[PDB]
Amino acid sequence: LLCNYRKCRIKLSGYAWVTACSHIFCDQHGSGEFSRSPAICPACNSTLSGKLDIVRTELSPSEEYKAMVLAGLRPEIVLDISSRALAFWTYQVHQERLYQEYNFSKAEGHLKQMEKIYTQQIQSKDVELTSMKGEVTSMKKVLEEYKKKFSDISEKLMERNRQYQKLQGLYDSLRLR
Amino acid sequence: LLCNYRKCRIKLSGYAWVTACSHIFCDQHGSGEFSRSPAICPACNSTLSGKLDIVRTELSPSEEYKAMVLAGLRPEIVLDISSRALAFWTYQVHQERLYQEYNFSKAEGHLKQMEKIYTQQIQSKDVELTSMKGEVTSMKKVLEEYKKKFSDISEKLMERNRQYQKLQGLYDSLRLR
Amino acid sequence: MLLCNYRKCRIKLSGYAWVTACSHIFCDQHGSGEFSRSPAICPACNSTLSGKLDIVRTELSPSEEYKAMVLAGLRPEIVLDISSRALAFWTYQVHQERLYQEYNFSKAEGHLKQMEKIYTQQIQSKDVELTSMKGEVTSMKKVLEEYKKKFSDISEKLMERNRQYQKLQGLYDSLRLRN
Amino acid sequence: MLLCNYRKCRIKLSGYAWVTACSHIFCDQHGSGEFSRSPAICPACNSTLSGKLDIVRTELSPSEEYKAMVLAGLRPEIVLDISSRALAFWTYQVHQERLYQEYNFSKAEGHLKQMEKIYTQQIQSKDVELTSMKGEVTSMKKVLEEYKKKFSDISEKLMERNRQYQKLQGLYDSLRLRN
Ligand SMILES: [Zn+2]
Ligand SMILES: [Zn+2]
Ligand SMILES: [Zn+2]
Ligand SMILES: [Zn+2]
Ligand SMILES: [Zn+2]
Ligand SMILES: [Zn+2]
Ligand SMILES: [Zn+2]
Ligand SMILES: [Zn+2]
Repeated sequence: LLCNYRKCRIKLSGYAWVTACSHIFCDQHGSGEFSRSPAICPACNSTLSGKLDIVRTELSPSEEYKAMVLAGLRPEIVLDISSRALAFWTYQVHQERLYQEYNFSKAEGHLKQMEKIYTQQIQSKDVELTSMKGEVTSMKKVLEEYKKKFSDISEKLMERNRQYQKLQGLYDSLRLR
Repeated sequence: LLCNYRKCRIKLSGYAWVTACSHIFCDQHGSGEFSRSPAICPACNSTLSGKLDIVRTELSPSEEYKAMVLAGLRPEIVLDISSRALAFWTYQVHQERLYQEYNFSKAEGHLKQMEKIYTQQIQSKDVELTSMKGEVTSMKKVLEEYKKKFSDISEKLMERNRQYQKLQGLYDSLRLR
Repeated sequence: MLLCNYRKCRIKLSGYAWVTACSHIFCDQHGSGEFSRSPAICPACNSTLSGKLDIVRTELSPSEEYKAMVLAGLRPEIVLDISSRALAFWTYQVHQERLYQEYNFSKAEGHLKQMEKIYTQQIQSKDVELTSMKGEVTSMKKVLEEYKKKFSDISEKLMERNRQYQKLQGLYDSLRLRN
Repeated sequence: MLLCNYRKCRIKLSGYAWVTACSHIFCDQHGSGEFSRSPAICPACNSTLSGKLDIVRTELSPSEEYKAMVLAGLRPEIVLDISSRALAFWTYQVHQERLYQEYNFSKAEGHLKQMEKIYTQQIQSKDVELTSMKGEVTSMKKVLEEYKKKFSDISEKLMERNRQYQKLQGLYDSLRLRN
């Protein structure tokens, strides 16, 4: 068994506090909670007021106690008590199973949300890369055109140089005369 | 159930005293015997010294007690307790059956002794009857013998009378003389 | 521990037994004779059993493997329910035996008290016959004493007659002597 | 409520199931297939089963008549022993199911943490690619400015050379004027 206090859920050995609302708590939490005049079950918040609604029970009873607790009772009474005890145990097992299923469901939900956040950033990261790739291609095309303009300007510069040199020779020839 | 005190053997309801030696007693006998520091079980004379060797148990437990006495225990423990309680009940039933068989045997023994005495008194009186009948037969034999003697005496009487008459006639004849 | 519910059998049941939905159990011989028919009549209470499960041929000392597997896999609620019904059958059989024994004890006590009345009355009767014989013996004694007294008186009369005859003889003899 | 002990089935068991002496239960389909073999091996624990009562096809929803009659006639000690073994089987199935669930939860937690590590590494890769694009964008801007500024400077030198050509042309015209 495990403590039905949500923050403890520790394996129960020795002394435990059992409630009429089918809950069981460890010795420390049971003593602290079920010794107060206002007694509220920490699990289901049920208002327990009766004397037998709360019992401090040993989970490993001695041989003599087991041999004498139900001695003298009719078989119907013994069967009824055994039925109620096993009903308590099955309820505790069912609650533990539901708690584990809930935790597994929470883990699956966390994984799906994590995948959603990651995929949202995937699509964001791909768009930034594609946008930068498009900008780089546009700028490289502009650089290609400007280099072509550079080739034309250098050709005009060399052509002007040769025409300038031709005028140099004509000027020098007329100056010498 | 019945009180294991021999002189009580009353149906047990409400409160009873149960022993580790598989015996149960009524409230009055249980309290009286189990208030002694030197307390010995009246049924089997077992030396009881332990705490759980003596329990005052309610034979009609409340619903809340039945739902909480074994609440929290493992199914194996509950099975063990139920097994020992049913073992106690079967032992008590078996002892009651043996007691009833013992009472039937005692009744059979009393009947056989009753026939035994009755037959003896018949035989004694039958011999008395036979002795009286034998005496009566002897009386009848004596009666017949005396009747025969009476007849003989009557014959002697008539013979004497006739002789007396004949001598009377002779006397009368000599009277004429 | 159990007994055949047939009234004239009441034999201890071991090995195979036949259990009925009528809360009755019989030995193998009674069950085989009666519980092989499609319509089943309970030998104890004559109830008409017709269902398949109304009659079961069960071993009373089951093997360990059978005990471990017959209810294996069933939920605890089902197992408790089956145990409760099985114990209900056992208590019903125990109650029947207990009531039968108590009724027999009551019958024995009534027979015992009737025998006490019968024996005492027969003893009182036998005392009457003893008194009857005693009265007869007294009557015989009285009659015999009466006859003895009658004989004694007649004998006395006879002897007196004898003395009278002797006296007459003497008178006659003296009378003869005179003449 | 129970589940087939075959690992690839684990289906909720209702109606008929196959129970083993080694404390395992399987669905009708897997039980029929496995336990029709002469070499029949329990798929859960690989135990070699050979006995008769090691294999039972049990109904998980027994009729009321069956529940009232299956254990009828047995002693209370026998019924208690059967109940103990049946509850022992149920607790074993619950314990094995609990261990399986705990193992799967541990595996799920480990896989979840591994996916978080993998996702962060993939994000780290994309951040590296983003920095690579940042570096090339800076390179394009540096190339753009350097090339255009050098291109503009060469154009300015061309215009200065053209104006110097005009100056020489004017001086040549003046030299022509004098002659
Ligand atoms: Zn706690
Ligand atoms: Zn509660
Ligand atoms: Zn008493
Ligand atoms: Zn005792
Ligand atoms: Zn019947
Ligand atoms: Zn019979
Ligand atoms: Zn399966
Ligand atoms: Zn197995």
